[PDB]
Amino acid sequence: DVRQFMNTTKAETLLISNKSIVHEIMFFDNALQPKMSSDTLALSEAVYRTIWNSSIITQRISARGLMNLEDARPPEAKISHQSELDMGKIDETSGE
Amino acid sequence: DVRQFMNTTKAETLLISNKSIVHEIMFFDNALQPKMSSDTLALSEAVY
Repeated sequence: DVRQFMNTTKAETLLISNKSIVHEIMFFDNALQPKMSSDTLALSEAVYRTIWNSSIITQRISARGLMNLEDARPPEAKISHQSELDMGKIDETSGE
Repeated sequence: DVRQFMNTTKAETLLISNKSIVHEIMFFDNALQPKMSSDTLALSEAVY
């Protein structure tokens, strides 16, 4: 949400805390970057980042990106896992 | 000048003339078309 992505905490504060308070951090994804028009001059200065999640933080991502950057499947788009679209019978006694 | 390119004469008039009058015609070039962003859906109908 490049329009509405904040920068909540600078790292100078993740080293000052009572070790028992959970911060909240806003990660920004851009893996589905369109390849801009073949007119713009390539950039000259990049963007930095400091924090890095040490483990997996994506269990609640059903789908990432509905685009078509080349009018086909974007080579890193993620459709949902077949596990979450199962409709099996129920034991007629206790739902479940 | 896609912004300011007219369409002066339709061909139905280049066949009606006294053979001695010079028309003026505006040709439009676009050979240096940028290849637009790899996001837009390819077009469906061309230009004649």
